Amino acid sequence: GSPYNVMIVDDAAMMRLYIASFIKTLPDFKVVAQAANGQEALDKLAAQPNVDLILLDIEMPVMDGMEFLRHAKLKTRAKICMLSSVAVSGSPHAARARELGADGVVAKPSGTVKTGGELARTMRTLMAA
Amino acid sequence: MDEIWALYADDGAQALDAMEASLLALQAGEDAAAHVGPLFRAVHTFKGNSRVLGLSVVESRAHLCEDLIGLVRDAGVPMDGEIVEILLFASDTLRAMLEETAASRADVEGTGSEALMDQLRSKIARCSR
Ligand code: NA
Repeated sequence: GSPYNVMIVDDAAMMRLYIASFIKTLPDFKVVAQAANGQEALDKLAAQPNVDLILLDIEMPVMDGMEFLRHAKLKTRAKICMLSSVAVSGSPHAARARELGADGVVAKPSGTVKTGGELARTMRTLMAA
Repeated sequence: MDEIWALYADDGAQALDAMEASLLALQAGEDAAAHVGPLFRAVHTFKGNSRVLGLSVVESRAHLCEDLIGLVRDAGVPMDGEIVEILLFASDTLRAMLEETAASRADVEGTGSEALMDQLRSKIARCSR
């Protein structure tokens, strides 16, 4: 309800920290788990059933039987938003997200060239849907 | 911000260690089949890390390395001795950029690495004519 509980799953420690730091600044979301791989994500998720939203790297290899994504989709009611390393427009990522059963996709934020404005907007849209 | 700069330096050193290990293994006569994946992942990680912090000059050097390695992985270009050589030079150049930027908490001046960029662009053009 409020705040919404977020799990961040990305093999890049820098991206996990960057996204976590950003979520600290949103009053409506907090981070409750972070994971670098599918099994760790399963371990943290299965133990933390209050997760409302999972942010998942679309570049992270799926487990061989897709146990993490399957568990998230079929054994929880968490929303799943894929994170893409490139612009979503012109990529196959929006279609790949739907295929995997994800509820949305958004580009990973960066300190490059505001900062997480699009990310925050997407997270909020997903939870209000 | 102390924590993210510490992580940039630590994660960056691990990625460059992996980049150098794969290249030195290739130079010693090990097969590309075992090393092109690890090499790509190391460079890709280093690139993404620099992007998180908005270090566009650092990012651009890693990006061109990734393009060259991608030609081997995807476009059937052999991992020849020249590629290995240029990427070893790149790894040393990236290591110096990492040590400097981590300490300045800012992007590098591109001047020192313009030669590397020319070499990468030349090899990319020649082996993908
Ligand atoms: Na081979």
